[PDB]
Amino acid sequence: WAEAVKEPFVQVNPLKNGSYLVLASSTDCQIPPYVPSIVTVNETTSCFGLDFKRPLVAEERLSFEPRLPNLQLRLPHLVGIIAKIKGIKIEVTSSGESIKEQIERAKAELLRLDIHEGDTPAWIQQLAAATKDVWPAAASALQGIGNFLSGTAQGIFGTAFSLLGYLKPILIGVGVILLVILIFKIVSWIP
Amino acid sequence: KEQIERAKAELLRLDIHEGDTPAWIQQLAAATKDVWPAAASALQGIGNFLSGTAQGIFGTAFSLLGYLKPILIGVGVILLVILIFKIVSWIP
Amino acid sequence: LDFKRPLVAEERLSFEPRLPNLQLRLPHLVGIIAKIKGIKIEVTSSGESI
Amino acid sequence: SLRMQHPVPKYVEVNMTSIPQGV
Amino acid sequence: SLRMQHPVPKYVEVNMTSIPQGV
Amino acid sequence: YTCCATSSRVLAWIFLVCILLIIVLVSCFVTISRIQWNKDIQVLGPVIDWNVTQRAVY
Ligand SMILES: *[C@@H]1O[C@H](CO)[C@@H](O[C@@H]2O[C@H](CO)[C@@H](O[C@@H]3O[C@H](CO[C@H]4O[C@H](CO[C@H]5O[C@H](CO)[C@@H](O)[C@H](O)[C@@H]5O)[C@@H](O)[C@H](O[C@H]5O[C@H](CO)[C@@H](O)[C@H](O)[C@@H]5O[C@H]5O[C@H](CO)[C@@H](O)[C@H](O)[C@@H]5O)[C@@H]4O)[C@@H](O)[C@H](O[C@H]4O[C@H](CO)[C@@H](O)[C@H](O)[C@@H]4O)[C@@H]3O)[C@H](O)[C@H]2NC(C)=O)[C@H](O)[C@H]1NC(C)=O
Ligand SMILES: *[C@@H]1O[C@H](CO)[C@@H](O[C@@H]2O[C@H](CO)[C@@H](O[C@@H]3O[C@H](CO[C@H]4O[C@H](CO[C@H]5O[C@H](CO)[C@@H](O)[C@H](O)[C@@H]5O)[C@@H](O)[C@H](O[C@H]5O[C@H](CO)[C@@H](O)[C@H](O)[C@@H]5O[C@H]5O[C@H](CO)[C@@H](O)[C@H](O)[C@@H]5O)[C@@H]4O)[C@@H](O)[C@H](O[C@H]4O[C@H](CO)[C@@H](O)[C@H](O)[C@@H]4O)[C@@H]3O)[C@H](O)[C@H]2NC(C)=O)[C@H](O)[C@H]1NC(C)=O
Ligand SMILES: *[C@@H]1O[C@H](CO)[C@@H](O[C@@H]2O[C@H](CO)[C@@H](O[C@@H]3O[C@H](CO[C@H]4O[C@H](CO[C@H]5O[C@H](CO)[C@@H](O)[C@H](O)[C@@H]5O)[C@@H](O)[C@H](O[C@H]5O[C@H](CO)[C@@H](O)[C@H](O)[C@@H]5O[C@H]5O[C@H](CO)[C@@H](O)[C@H](O)[C@@H]5O)[C@@H]4O)[C@@H](O)[C@H](O[C@H]4O[C@H](CO)[C@@H](O)[C@H](O)[C@@H]4O)[C@@H]3O)[C@H](O)[C@H]2NC(C)=O)[C@H](O)[C@H]1NC(C)=O
Ligand SMILES: *[C@@H]1O[C@H](CO)[C@@H](O[C@@H]2O[C@H](CO)[C@@H](O[C@@H]3O[C@H](CO[C@H]4O[C@H](CO)[C@@H](O)[C@H](O[C@H]5O[C@H](CO)[C@@H](O)[C@H](O)[C@@H]5O)[C@@H]4O)[C@@H](O)[C@H](O[C@H]4O[C@H](CO)[C@@H](O)[C@H](O)[C@@H]4O)[C@@H]3O)[C@H](O)[C@H]2NC(C)=O)[C@H](O)[C@H]1NC(C)=O
Ligand SMILES: *[C@@H]1O[C@H](CO)[C@@H](O[C@@H]2O[C@H](CO)[C@@H](O[C@@H]3O[C@H](CO[C@H]4O[C@H](CO)[C@@H](O)[C@H](O[C@H]5O[C@H](CO)[C@@H](O)[C@H](O)[C@@H]5O)[C@@H]4O)[C@@H](O)[C@H](O[C@H]4O[C@H](CO)[C@@H](O)[C@H](O)[C@@H]4O)[C@@H]3O)[C@H](O)[C@H]2NC(C)=O)[C@H](O)[C@H]1NC(C)=O
Ligand SMILES: *[C@@H]1O[C@H](CO)[C@@H](O[C@@H]2O[C@H](CO)[C@@H](O[C@@H]3O[C@H](CO[C@H]4O[C@H](CO)[C@@H](O)[C@H](O)[C@@H]4O)[C@@H](O)[C@H](O)[C@@H]3O)[C@H](O)[C@H]2NC(C)=O)[C@H](O)[C@H]1NC(C)=O
Ligand SMILES: CCCCCCCCCCCCCCCCCCCC(=O)O[C@H](COC(=O)CCCCCCCCCCCCCC)COP(=O)(O)OCCN
Ligand SMILES: CCCCCCCCCCCCCCCCCCCC(=O)O[C@H](COC(=O)CCCCCCCCCCCCCC)COP(=O)(O)OCCN
Ligand SMILES: *[C@@H]1O[C@H](CO)[C@@H](O[C@@H]2O[C@H](CO)[C@@H](O)[C@H](O)[C@H]2NC(C)=O)[C@H](O)[C@H]1NC(C)=O
Ligand SMILES: *[C@@H]1O[C@H](CO)[C@@H](O[C@@H]2O[C@H](CO)[C@@H](O)[C@H](O)[C@H]2NC(C)=O)[C@H](O)[C@H]1NC(C)=O
Repeated sequence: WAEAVKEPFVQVNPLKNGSYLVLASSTDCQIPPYVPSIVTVNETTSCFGLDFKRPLVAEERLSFEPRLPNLQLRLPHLVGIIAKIKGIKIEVTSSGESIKEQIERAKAELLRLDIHEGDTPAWIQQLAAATKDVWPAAASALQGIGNFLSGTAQGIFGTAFSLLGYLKPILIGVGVILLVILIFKIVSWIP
Repeated sequence: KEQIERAKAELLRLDIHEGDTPAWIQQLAAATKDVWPAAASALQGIGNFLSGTAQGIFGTAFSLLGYLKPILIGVGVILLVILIFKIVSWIP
Repeated sequence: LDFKRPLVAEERLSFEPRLPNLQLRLPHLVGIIAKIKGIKIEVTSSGESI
Repeated sequence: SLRMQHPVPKYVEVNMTSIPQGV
Repeated sequence: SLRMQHPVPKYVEVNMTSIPQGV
Repeated sequence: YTCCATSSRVLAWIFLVCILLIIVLVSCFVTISRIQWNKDIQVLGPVIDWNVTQRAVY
C-alpha cells in the first residue's frame, strides 16, 4: 500500500527499554531521512524539538526477540503521482510481482493525464519533476519553457496560447470557408 | 434508466489511446463477447496482430504514426500553400 | 416525530466549553468533486489560501 | 573593552539499527 | 549497525584591553 | 507608391512565414512532450531494503 502525506513529516516513538523509534522526512542529530531506525544516545540532547535521554544501565537476560528475513522491494517509477490522484491509501504492487505486471497496472490511468489548453504550464512542471532522474538535461529545458509561459511579462504568452488552444474549432471552420472560396475563384480564372 | 446513467460518463471517457491500443482492443472484446460473439473473435484477432505478429512491429508503427499526427498536419498545410501558389502561377 | 416540552430544571454552576467561531470558504464546485470520487474526500484546510 | 564568545568542540554518541520489512 | 558523533555547542569567554602607544 | 506596394507584398510574406513557423514550433513541442511522458511511465522505479548503514551521511 502507498498513501500521500504532508511535508515536513516527523514521527518519534519513545520505546520502553529507553531507545527511540524515528521516521522523518529531514535529518537531525546524524539520523538519515526516509528509512526508519531504532536510536540510542550516551548523553541527553535535543533532536526534532524534544529531549532524547541516556537510558539507565540494564542487566542482560535470555532473549526471545524475533529476527524477520530481509526483503528488497521494487516500486513503480511514478508511485508519488499514482498515490496523489487517488486521495486515499491505494495498493501499488505485491512482494513477489514481475516487472511487466507491476508496470501494466497504472499505465492506462497515467497515459490519460494528457496535456490540456487550461493548465499547460502546471502540466509541463509535472513532466519535468517526472523526467529529472531519467534525463536531467531535458528536465532543465522543460522547467525553462514552463516559467516562460507563467512568469515572463504578466504570463501574456500563457494566456495567448491557452486562448489559441480553445479557439481551434472556430479556426478550422474559417479555414474550410477560405478553401471553398479559393477553389471557385481559381476555377473561375481558367479559360 | 437510473442504474445505467450512473457510470456511463466515467465509462465513455475510457477512450482509445496511441499508447495502449492493443490492451484497449482486448478489453472491448471481453466486454462484447456475451453481446456479439462474432465481433469479439474478430476484435481479439486484430488485437493479437498488433501485439504478436513479427515482433509487434505493426503495433510500434501505428503507435508512432498516432503520436506524429500534429507534425503531419503541419507539413500537409505547408504543401497546400505551395501547391496553390504554384498552380495560380501557371494560369495566364 | 413528537418534540415534547421539557421538565423545569434548577440552575447549578456550569462547566460547558465555548469554542471560537470560524468562517470557512469552500471550492465553488465542491458538489461535483465529492460526487465523482464516490467516497469521503479531503477538499481544503481551515487556513488555506484562495 | 571587548567581550567575545569563542566556540569550543564537543560531541554526543548516537547508535542506529535497522527494522527488517519495517515490522 | 552505524556509530556516529554529533557536534554539540559550547563557548569560552575572552576579554581584551588596549595598550596606549604600545607601552 | 511602388515602395508602398512592394512593402505590402514583403510584409505579407514575412507575416505568412511568421505563422507557418509558429505552427511547426507548437506541433513539434506537443509530439515530444507526450512521448517523453510515455517513456517516464515505463522506466524502472526505486528499490527499498530497510538498510540504515547504506544511507549514512558524514
Ligand atoms: C531496545 O530494544 C531493541 C530491540 O527491540 C534493541 O535493538 C536490537 O539490539 C540488538 C542487540 O542486542 C541487535 O542485535 C544485533 O544485531 C547485529 C546485526 O545483525 C545483522 O548483521 C549480522 C552480520 O551481518 C554481516 O556479516 C555476516 C557474516 O557474519 C554477513 O552474512 C552479512 O552479509 C553482513 O555482512 C547478521 O548476522 C544478522 O543476521 C540475522 O538477522 C537478520 C534479520 O535482522 C536475519 O535475516 C538473518 O537470517 C540473521 O538471523 C538468523 O541467524 C542468526 C545467526 O546468523 C541468529 O542469531 C538469528 O536468531 C536468526 O536465526 C543481521 O543481518 C548483530 O551483529 C549482533 O550480534 C551480536 O550478538 C551475537 C550473539 O547473538 C554475537 O555472536 C555477535 O558477536 C554480536 O555481539 C546482534 O545480534 C538488534 O538488531 C536490534 N534490533 C532491532 C530491531 O534494531 C535495542 O538495542 C534496545 N535498546 C536498549 C537501550 O536497550
Ligand atoms: C441543553 O443544553 C444546551 C447546551 O448543550 C443548552 O444550550 C446552551 O444554552 C446556553 C444558555 O444557558 C447558551 O448560552 C447563551 O449564549 C448567548 C449567546 O452567546 C453568543 O453571543 C454573545 C453576544 O454576542 C453579541 O453581542 C456581543 C456584545 O455583547 C458582540 O461582541 C457580538 O458580536 C454579538 O453581537 C457572545 O457574548 C457569545 O460569545 C461567547 O461564546 C462564543 C462561542 O459560542 C465565543 O466565540 C466568544 O469568545 C464568547 O465566549 C467567551 O467569552 C464569554 C464572555 O464574553 C464567556 O462567557 C465565555 O466563557 C468565553 O470565555 C456568543 O457569541 C449569550 O448571550 C447568553 O448569555 C447569558 O448569560 C450570561 C452569563 O453567562 C449573561 O451575562 C447574559 O446576560 C445572558 O443571560 C448565554 O451565554 C448556549 O449558547 C447554548 N449552547 C449551545 C451549544 O447552543 C440548552 O439551552 C439546553 N436545553 C435545555 C432544555 O436545558
Ligand atoms: C593583566 O594585566 C593587564 C594590565 O597589564 C590587564 O589589562 C587591563 O585591564 C584593565 C581592566 O582592569 C583595562 O582597563 C579598562 O579599560 C577600559 C577601556 O578604556 C578605554 O576606553 C574608555 C572609554 O572610551 C569610549 O568612551 C568614552 C566616553 O566614555 C569616549 O570618550 C571614547 O571615545 C570611547 O568611545 C576610555 O575612558 C579610556 O581612556 C583612558 O585611557 C586611555 C589610554 O588607554 C587614555 O588615552 C585616556 O586619556 C583615558 O585615560 C585617562 O582618563 C581616565 C578617565 O577618563 C582615567 O581613568 C585614566 O587614569 C587617565 O587619566 C580608554 O580609551 C575602560 O572602559 C575600563 O573602565 C572600567 O573601570 C572604570 C574605573 O576605572 C569604571 O568607571 C568603568 O565603568 C569600567 O568598569 C577600564 O579602565 C585596561 O585597558 C587593560 N590594560 C591594557 C594595557 O590592556 C588584564 O586585565 C590583566 N589580566 C588578568 C587576568 O588579570
Ligand atoms: C521480484 O523478483 C523478480 C525476479 O528478480 C524481479 O523481476 C526481475 O527484475 C530484474 C531487475 O529489474 C530484471 O532483470 C533484467 O533482466 C533482463 C533480461 O530479462 C529477460 O531474461 C530473463 C532471464 O531469466 C527473463 O526472466 C525475462 O523474462 C521476463 O520478461 C519478459 C519480457 O517482458 C516476459 O515476457 C516474461 O514473462 C518475464 O516477465 C526476460 O526474458 C536484462 O536485460 C536486464 O539487464 C539490465 O540489468 C543488468 C544488471 O544491472 C545490466 O547488466 C544490463 O546491462 C541491463 O541494464 C535485467 O537483468 C528481470 O527481468 C525481472 N524478471 C521478471 C520475471 O520480471 C521483480 O522486480 C521482483 N519484484 C519486486 C516487487 O520486488
Ligand atoms: C483564510 O484566510 C485567508 C485570508 O483572509 C483567505 O484568503 C483571502 O480571501 C480573501 C477573500 O476571498 C481575498 O480577498 C481579495 O483580495 C484581493 C487582493 O489580493 C491581493 O492583495 C492582497 C493584499 O493583502 C494579497 O494578500 C494577495 O496575495 C495573494 O494572491 C496572490 C495572487 O494570486 C498570490 O500570489 C499570493 O501568494 C497571495 O495568495 C493579492 O496580492 C482583492 O482584489 C479582492 O477584492 C474583492 O473583494 C472586495 C471585498 O468584498 C471588494 O471590495 C472588491 O471589489 C473585490 O470584489 C479581495 O479583497 C484574499 O486575496 C485572500 N488571500 C489569500 C492570501 O489568498 C482564505 O480564503 C481563508 N481560507 C479559508 C479556508 O477559509
Ligand atoms: C553504541 O555501540 C557501541 C559498540 O560500537 C557500544 O560500545 C560498547 O559498549 C559496551 C557496554 O557494555 C562496552 O562494554 C564495556 O567494556 C569495558 C571494557 O572494555 C573492554 O572489554 C569489553 C568487553 O567487556 C570489550 O568489548 C572491549 O573491546 C574492551 O576490551 C568495561 O569496563 C565495561 O564494564 C563494559 O563491559 C563495550 O566495550 C563497547 N564496545 C565498543 C566496541 O566500544 C556503545 O555502548 C553504544 N552506545 C550507545 C549510545 O548505546
Ligand atoms: C500577445 C502575445 C503574442 C501572440 C503570440 C501568438 C501568435 C500566433 C500567430 C498565429 C498562429 C496561430 C497558431 C495556432 C496555435 C494553436 C494552438 C493549438 C493548441 C492545441 O490544440 O493543443 C492542445 C493543448 O496544447 C496546447 O495548447 C499547448 C500548446 C503549446 C504550448 C507551448 C508553447 C511553447 C513552444 C516552445 C517552442 C520550443 C520547443 C522546442 C521545439 C492539445 O492538442 P490537441 O488539441 O491536438 O489534442 C491532443 C490530445 N490532448
Ligand atoms: C514497418 C511496418 C509497415 C508500416 C505500416 C504503416 C504505413 C503507413 C503509410 C503512410 C500512411 C499514414 C497513415 C496515418 C495513420 C495515423 C494514425 C492515427 C491514429 C490516431 O490519431 O488515432 C487515435 C488513437 O488510435 C490509434 O492510434 C489506433 C489506430 C488504429 C489501430 C488499428 C489498426 C488496424 C486496422 C485494421 C483494419 C481492418 C478493420 C476493419 C475495417 C485516436 O484518434 P484521434 O486522435 O482522432 O482521437 C479520437 C479520440 N481519442
Ligand atoms: C559519550 O561519547 C562521546 C564520544 O563523542 C565521549 O566523548 C569523549 O570524551 C572524552 C572525555 O572523557 C574525550 O577525551 C574524548 O576525546 C571524547 N571522544 C570523542 C570526541 O570522540 C563522551 O565522553 C561520552 N559521554 C559520556 C557521558 O559517557
Ligand atoms: C565560558 O564561556 C562560554 C561562552 O561561550 C560559556 O558557554 C555557555 O555555557 C552554558 C552552560 O553553562 C550554555 O547554556 C550557554 O549556551 C553557553 N553560552 C554560549 C555558547 O554563548 C561557558 O559556560 C563558559 N565556561 C566556563 C567554564 O565558565
